[PDB]
Amino acid sequence: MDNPNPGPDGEGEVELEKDSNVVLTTQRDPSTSIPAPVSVKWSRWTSNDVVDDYATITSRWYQIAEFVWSKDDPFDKELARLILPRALLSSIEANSDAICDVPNTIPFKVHAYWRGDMEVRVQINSNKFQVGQLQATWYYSDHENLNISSKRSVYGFSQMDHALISASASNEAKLVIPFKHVYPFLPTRIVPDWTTGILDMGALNIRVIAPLRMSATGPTTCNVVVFIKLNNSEFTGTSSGKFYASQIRA
Amino acid sequence: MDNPNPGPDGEGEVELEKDSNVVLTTQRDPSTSIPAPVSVKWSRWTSNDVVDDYATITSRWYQIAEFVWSKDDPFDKELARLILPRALLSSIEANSDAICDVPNTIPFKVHAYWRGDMEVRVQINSNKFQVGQLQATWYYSDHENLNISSKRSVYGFSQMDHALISASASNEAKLVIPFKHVYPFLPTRIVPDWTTGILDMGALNIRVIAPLRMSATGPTTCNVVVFIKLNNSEFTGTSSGKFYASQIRA
Amino acid sequence: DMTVSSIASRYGLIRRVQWKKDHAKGSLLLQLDADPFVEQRIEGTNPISLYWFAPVGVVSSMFMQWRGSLEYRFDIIASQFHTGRLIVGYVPGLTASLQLQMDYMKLKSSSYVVFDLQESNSFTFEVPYVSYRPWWVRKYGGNYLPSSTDAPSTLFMYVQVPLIPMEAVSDTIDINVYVRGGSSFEVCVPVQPSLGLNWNTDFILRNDEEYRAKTGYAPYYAGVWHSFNNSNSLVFRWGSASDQIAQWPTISVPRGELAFLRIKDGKQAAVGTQPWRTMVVWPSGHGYNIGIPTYNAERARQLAQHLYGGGSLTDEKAKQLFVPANQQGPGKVSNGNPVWEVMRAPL
Repeated sequence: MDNPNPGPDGEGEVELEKDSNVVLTTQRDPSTSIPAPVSVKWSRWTSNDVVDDYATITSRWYQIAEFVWSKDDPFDKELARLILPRALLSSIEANSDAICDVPNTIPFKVHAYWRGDMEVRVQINSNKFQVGQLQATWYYSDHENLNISSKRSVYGFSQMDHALISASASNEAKLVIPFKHVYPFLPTRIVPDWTTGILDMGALNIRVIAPLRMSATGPTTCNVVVFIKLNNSEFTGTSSGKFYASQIRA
Repeated sequence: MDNPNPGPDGEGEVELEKDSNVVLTTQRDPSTSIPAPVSVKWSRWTSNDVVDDYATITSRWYQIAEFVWSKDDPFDKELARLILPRALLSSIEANSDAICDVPNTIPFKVHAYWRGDMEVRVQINSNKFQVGQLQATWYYSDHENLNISSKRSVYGFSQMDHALISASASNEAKLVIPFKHVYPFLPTRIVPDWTTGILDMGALNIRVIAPLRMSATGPTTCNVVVFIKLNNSEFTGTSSGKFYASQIRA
Repeated sequence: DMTVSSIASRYGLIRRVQWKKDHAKGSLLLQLDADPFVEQRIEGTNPISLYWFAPVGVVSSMFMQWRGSLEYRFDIIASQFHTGRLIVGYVPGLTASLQLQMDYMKLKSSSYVVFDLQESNSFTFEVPYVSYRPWWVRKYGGNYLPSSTDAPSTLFMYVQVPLIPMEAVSDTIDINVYVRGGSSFEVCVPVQPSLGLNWNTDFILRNDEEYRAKTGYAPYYAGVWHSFNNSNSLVFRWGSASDQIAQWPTISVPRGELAFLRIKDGKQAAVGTQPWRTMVVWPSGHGYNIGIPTYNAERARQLAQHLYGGGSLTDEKAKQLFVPANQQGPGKVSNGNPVWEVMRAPL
């Protein structure tokens, strides 16, 4: 079946992802990447306090990153290497804004410990005349590894669970990332231990496998949007906001 | 039945009110004061957005006030005249602390409009040798009335729904205060209207009907604790925290 | 009935707080640690100080991890004519510096409880267990200094409402505090005990690395020095003349630790108003290390918490731990250069 019928509305389907007071669309189905099974709820294990999450409020879609994709970028050059708990907060905090100001962060302010699966969209608007390729990959503990520069390479992450994005026919990388840390919970700020590496479950990272191969005088620049949903969460550990921690640098 | 049996534990019952991650007790049943019927949920009327409240977090018991009760206080002298939405926030904000810091306020920071019944405890620790009396009274719209100084009197509030507290056999005033404003919702900060009188559903006020009548050299001072539960709520209206409003003065 | 549970169910005393009417509306009574390894120092006398521990203290002194829920019985000895209100809140995530900067208001932010007392003296608060870790490793790891991780959190007992006592019952009142494993204090894995005997409280000092003043600086009494807080505090001197300050050997301490001194025999210590059995050693800037006598071991530790915490000597925080010069007393010299032993603790 192939009859093209673009009316006053150029025809084509648009799948949407609402899902909680925010609707974000994608005109092209994503290339998913599921690195692990869905995480069970270990609140009834580690902590016996206010055991809950926040539905309509922390299970939304906030923006955490956005960047540029150009012909200048050589073969393996990561556009982002963003930590995943974590840079949800660390993006907003360095936006000359506070964590307290946004609805998808506020319990991190009050509550001490967090556990939950993650959802991520790597949406880009590239043109059909751009011949490039990216790869969004996940690593459940990047900073803990010593020589991960060895792994920090397009070759290395192809070896593992990832998603693929090609400039033409742009395209989205779905990226379901459930919770798998060593300890079942994460600490939102400084704690009797975890005096650093606060709220870090691993980093995402997008490098390049094919530069934007542009014709003579073709459009140079491109762009990426990183979105994140925090579903299936649990926030036990009620603590005043003066105990909080404005996350570390990029 | 009257056999006194105070063992190593001086005997006597202690009723408790947990209720959500905080337990507060009262060794003497309260004198309740219900001014109105329970409020229905008008979220499915005024606003079609994220329709929810916050259970274990805003349905707790935070302290908003505390003060002194002495022989010097003449007949009708209000110890507090505290606004009720409102001073839950206005107490903490003037404590050189932020609203964002405490779990029982954080949705007020993000969310624009609020509706909900209120619960209040006026607990005091007075001694059995103190012969005084207070009265905690509620008024669903105090600031809206022009000559309410006329009403601002121990005589006037006895005319209406209130609770009674006597120094001896101290004693608690339960004070269930459901939502009854003119408009079914309250605005958490400045809004296209309500440019002032932000988040005000009425004020509570405790005056004196009987001073602490103390014997020669008897204990002079006393004290009151005001607690507040915000149950049966609803917080529709998601807004960034830079739109927020640090409440007005005492 | 020889169960780890059987033991962690008896209620052993651990603290005694004196509550008074003078206690302000905003005031704390104890800020003791919410973990089985909660101590109670007993006075005297030998170097290593003895400690009191609940049955839920002796175990898991044998185990590595515990993960349990605990509870505290606050026995409040009070008449029916005493009324007040106490708070108690388990706030997880209490680091070092953040243990202060803590009011009774921000405690009301975490799981907390308020108690009314007229004709009902005591009450029992069950301590919640909030961690990122399933089980919880030893706070005291013996015998190994850096192999010991702090407690997951702590509870406080503020005065929500000051006490109002009628003229025929006293205004100060004792608050005895007991501690036992709660409904589910668990215990994980047997390892080296962190607690010792009480039978023979000796330690043959190896080898023979006994800490004592450099050869020639003996005897030595507590005195003052114009170069040490402008003669406002006590420091060990080996003479009464110009700049005769006791020079002490340098103590090589690995990072993450602190050091101070407790003498072996109190019958050989320098004398002022009391035997200066405890001291701290730090460089003097005038090209050596000086022996600074302290009141007790706690005040010697707290000084090491501030000098090894990257501090100076001319800070007010340290100079309030220095012993005043009116404590110099008759100024008895020591019994030669008696043995001190170097204590160690993480910071």
